[PDB]
Amino acid sequence: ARKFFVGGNWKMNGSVESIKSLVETLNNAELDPNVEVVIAPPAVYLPLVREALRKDIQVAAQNCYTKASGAYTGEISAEMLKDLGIPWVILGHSERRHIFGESDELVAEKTKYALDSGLSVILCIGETLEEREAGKTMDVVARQLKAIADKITENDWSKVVIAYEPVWAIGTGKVATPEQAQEVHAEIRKWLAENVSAEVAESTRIIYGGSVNGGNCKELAKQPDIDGFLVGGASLKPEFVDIINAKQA
Amino acid sequence: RKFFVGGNWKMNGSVESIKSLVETLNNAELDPNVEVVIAPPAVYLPLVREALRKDIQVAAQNCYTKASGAYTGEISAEMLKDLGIPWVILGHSERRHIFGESDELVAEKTKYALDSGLSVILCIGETLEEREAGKTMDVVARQLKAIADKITENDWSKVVIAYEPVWAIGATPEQAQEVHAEIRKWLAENVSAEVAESTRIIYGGSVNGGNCKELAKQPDIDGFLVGGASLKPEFVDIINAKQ
Ligand SMILES: [F-]
Repeated sequence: ARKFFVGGNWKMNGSVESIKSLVETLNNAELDPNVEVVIAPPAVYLPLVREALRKDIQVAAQNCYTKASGAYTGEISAEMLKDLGIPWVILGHSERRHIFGESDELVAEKTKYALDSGLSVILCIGETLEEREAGKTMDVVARQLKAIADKITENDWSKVVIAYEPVWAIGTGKVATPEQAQEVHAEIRKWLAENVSAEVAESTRIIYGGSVNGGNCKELAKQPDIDGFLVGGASLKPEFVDIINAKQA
Repeated sequence: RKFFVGGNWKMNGSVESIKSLVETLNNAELDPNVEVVIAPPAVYLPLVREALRKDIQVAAQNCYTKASGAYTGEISAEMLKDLGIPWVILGHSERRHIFGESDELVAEKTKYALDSGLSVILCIGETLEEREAGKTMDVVARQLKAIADKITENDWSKVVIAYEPVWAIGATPEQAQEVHAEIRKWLAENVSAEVAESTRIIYGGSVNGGNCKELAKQPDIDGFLVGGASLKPEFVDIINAKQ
């Protein structure tokens, strides 16, 4: 059975004081023991969070670059994350693909290097509104996944979690139903079965990275191919605890 | 103008290597007349700020445009303020040319960092292709004009301009002095004579122990933005160039 996986992406949010309050709430919370939980603070707070946070929750960077070291002002490497005991990195987030123009190949290079440097990867994919209305949801996610598949080995996939972002329902005012999210997750899993292997399709957690809150997380978690969440704003809030507990009665 | 030496570590550092670099700096004898700033990777900013001698200030290598928001992978100037990091490098050639930061984006970051109380090492400079097309003066003018349109005359007192001869990346002192003079003339004709007289213009080409004193001697070179040598004990020799 695929272990349920709940990631919290703080994005560009946090102070020493607000992070201390957020971490205290998580440290005091009663958490579903079969859920794998990962928190992604801004890079400058990664040591602070890793030192204060309960050890059953792991820490993620929100991005890294493609080499171990070099002349790349403003970039961090997977070796640095490993050095600091940061076992996870988010790569290919739609904000980085769109705002910062990260190419499919760049996301694939970053993924391969992070895997080879010992990290696990939350790999983000998803189609825009124009792509969805033009009928290209599956062409887009197949293309975004093929770029990684072409660079990483079959065994490399064991340390990958795929986050589906319905970019078409982020900032557009549209709302994705659990039914619509389930349909894409099932299409992602079949892409894995037919283009990577039976094992990778059965083992890879595909988590939903659309709008997730206390009000909708239980209905979303019940969908057969939704293995958890990549949560945005709600990961800054106490209801993140409820989202972690989405599979509990 | 007070001599200014910046050390840009770029994507380099580990806990153990930074511990040796910082202890070397803490043991060094530094020219008291020199303002020294060092810029580690973002994940090491707390570690460095805690361990480093307080007379060397710490800089981030980049930041974004707003206090907070939905910008996965980005750091805010408010976070730097929160962590006691008083400086930031903006517009480094690697950010402009590899990661595609536009002159307008660098300006937005500069105005936001200054409004947030930080000082800014503002990097400018032209590529080989630009210099071959005779665009040296045009490029530094457009890069500077983007910032000058957005910030006030007084905002310039917390800006240090770093000129990078990107064209030489892959480099004589006379060639450096020539551009520094043009940059200062641009400030005088587009900002004020006082900003021009007051603003440090530091040289951000390949700096090491051999060229420090010759470059420091040039009338319009006010210090250095040091790359690879900033990881080495020789960084101390560079800080003491006017001695
Ligand atoms: F530099």
